[PDB]
Amino acid sequence: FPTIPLSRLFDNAMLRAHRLHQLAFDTYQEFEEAYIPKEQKYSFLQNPQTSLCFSESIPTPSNREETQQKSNLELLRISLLLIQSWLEPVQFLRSVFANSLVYGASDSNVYDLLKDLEERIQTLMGRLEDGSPRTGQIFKQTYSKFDDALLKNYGLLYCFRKDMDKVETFLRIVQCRSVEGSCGF
Amino acid sequence: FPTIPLSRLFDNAMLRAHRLHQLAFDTYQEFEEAYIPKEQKYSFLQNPQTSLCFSESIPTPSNREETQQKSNLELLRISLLLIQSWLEPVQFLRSVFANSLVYGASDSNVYDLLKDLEERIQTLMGRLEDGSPRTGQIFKQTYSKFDDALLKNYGLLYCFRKDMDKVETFLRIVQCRSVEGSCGF
Amino acid sequence: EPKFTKCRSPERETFSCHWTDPIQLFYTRRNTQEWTQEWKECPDYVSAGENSCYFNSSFTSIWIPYCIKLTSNGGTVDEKCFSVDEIVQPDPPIALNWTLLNVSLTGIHADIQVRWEAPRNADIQKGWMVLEYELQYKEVNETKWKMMDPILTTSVPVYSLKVDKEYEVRVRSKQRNSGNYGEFSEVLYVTLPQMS
Amino acid sequence: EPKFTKCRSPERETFSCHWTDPIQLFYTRRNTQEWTQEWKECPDYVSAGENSCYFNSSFTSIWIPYCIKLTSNGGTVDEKCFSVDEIVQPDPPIALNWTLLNVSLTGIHADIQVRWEAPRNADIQKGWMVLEYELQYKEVNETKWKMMDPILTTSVPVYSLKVDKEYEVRVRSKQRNSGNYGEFSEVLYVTLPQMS
Repeated sequence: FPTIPLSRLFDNAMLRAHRLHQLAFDTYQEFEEAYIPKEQKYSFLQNPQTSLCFSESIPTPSNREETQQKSNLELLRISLLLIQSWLEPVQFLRSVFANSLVYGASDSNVYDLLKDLEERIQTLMGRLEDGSPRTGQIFKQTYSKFDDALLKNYGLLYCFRKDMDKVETFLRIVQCRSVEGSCGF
Repeated sequence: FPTIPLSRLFDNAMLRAHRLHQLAFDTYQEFEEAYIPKEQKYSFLQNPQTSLCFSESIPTPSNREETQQKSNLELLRISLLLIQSWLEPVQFLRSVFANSLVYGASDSNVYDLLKDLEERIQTLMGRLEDGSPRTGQIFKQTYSKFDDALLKNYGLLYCFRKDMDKVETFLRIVQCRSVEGSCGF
Repeated sequence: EPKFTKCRSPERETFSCHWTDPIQLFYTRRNTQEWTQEWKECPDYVSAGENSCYFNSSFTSIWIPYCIKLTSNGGTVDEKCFSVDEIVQPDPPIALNWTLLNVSLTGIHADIQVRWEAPRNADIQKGWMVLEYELQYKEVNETKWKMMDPILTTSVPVYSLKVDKEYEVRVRSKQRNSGNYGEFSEVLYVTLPQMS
Repeated sequence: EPKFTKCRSPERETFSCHWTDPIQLFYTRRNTQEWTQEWKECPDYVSAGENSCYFNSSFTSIWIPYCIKLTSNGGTVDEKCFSVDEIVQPDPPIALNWTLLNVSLTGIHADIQVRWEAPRNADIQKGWMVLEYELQYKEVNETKWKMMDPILTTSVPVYSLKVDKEYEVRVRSKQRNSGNYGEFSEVLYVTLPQMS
């Protein structure tokens, strides 16, 4: 037989990721402009001993071009992983979320939101498995793990947001070139 | 200097004609299905001594193709005329209109609606005068004049409608090819 | 006795008459003052199918009256008189599509935008035809259609769709200032993202 | 003392920083573990204008941190640290258009449909950028703007426009999940048919 349209699995994955991201983004924004002035931002960033995140060991691309030469499987392997990496860590952010003012910010609500999207991607990997040789290094790599507070937290918030954008961006690069007319005219 | 956009004179002429037509059409429909069964329709039509209208002496085209090779001026000369022809005759229909059930049916309301659109076209002739040699026969011809009741009336109603469609159709053929993007994509 | 069923003009450029089940049909059109009416038989009993006669562009004219009749042995089973212009009934718009217009946060509700194209035979690019369209939609498991006022463009939003259900959408055209509405388009099934 | 004014990325592909009025600027980006940061000077003080430095695609990367500073004789007038991804601010949509959606009979009111295109540099065709747009309109002789919720498509209707007046319309974009909104588009003046 041929193959069933994936435009429902994508619309359902792409909503979920877009949500995780919209959550990540707003909580960061909130935290940052209460306990982190430009002062602490640059210091933090200037010190990879704070600006560097655990999820930077699973090699992602860094610009349209390099990313637009990544086989579908590949892109979906990377996003599967970033999602898994944040599976435990989110545990922490918990209060921050359930202490924020975003309708939907909560440790649980997010964990489930991550376990949900996680299953969604594997499924597309099985189906939307677009040629791409399932034999490579990123394919052989498991996810990533995590080890004052104010900083520590804003550090995680920095990376959650950084990463959720990666995930949400890699999916759409798959969506557009797999479900025609979806990023239409 | 160059020339000012005609997309407002056209939107204003094309609304007016579309109205006259929508008036003509509906009153006909109404009259016809009260005092004229298929019986009388075919008889009438079969007899040009009833089916023929005065406004058929000013030579109009009769199919897309023949009409799409009519110079702008030309098309606008013909429509100017059909509008003028119906200037007096409408006098009659008066009751029919002010006896109908169409919000806007009335002898006066229509006369003015005809005197209005009439001025509108001459103006476009002056402006939208698109090359076209103002020297020809239709250009040398004035309009047309008019001489039981049930029939007589439905005969006029038949022609008003027939003609208002001609007018409204010739304008748009001018609109589209003169105001770009107006019949868009 | 074969009787006329329908005559329709999809684009005001050509027309065809059909009937119910040798039956032949004759035509005549007012070629000017009185009728030339040398009653000619159908010029095409094939192009349009069984029990049909096809009048292409060269046998077609607008605003000029036509008379028609399908004879039989010692017969005349149906006489018909009309005029092409008042017999238009354009084809269904096609290439229907939809996409989220506004992601409704919690779920429950959602807004989308349906889009389509004018059927291919209608000269709307140059003025021969102006078209109004009408769209209708409903949840797949209900028989009553939600009707929407006729818009003049090839796209429009349909708001408040409950996300917890599948809907269907169909549209149909009609040249302005003519009673016709051809057939509806192919149905467009709408399934939303839901849950997030 | 020249201080930074703005850094913006129109399409997440290249960026440029500008400042107020020799001032030179230096940059360094986290090339992996720690910074290579051999502080390099601006690679282009021209492409983007006066008091600007242009970073094309080859000096551009997303999700990798950047630090910048414009030095002077015995100086450092402004230090800045950011990351390209959080500095996007797309160009204004363009090619605005409108047409009647529904002829409001009596007049008084009218509904139209505004349309436009995504700016040319944003790769929305292949996924690099998703864009939300925002449109606003008002009668030409009033200063307050009517604001409309952000739609996700390049067209939308604006209803109940009073026909007895001229209106104006403008739209602006912003990539999803980023605070930016570039400049508004060129204004679109709306004049309706009126009277019939």
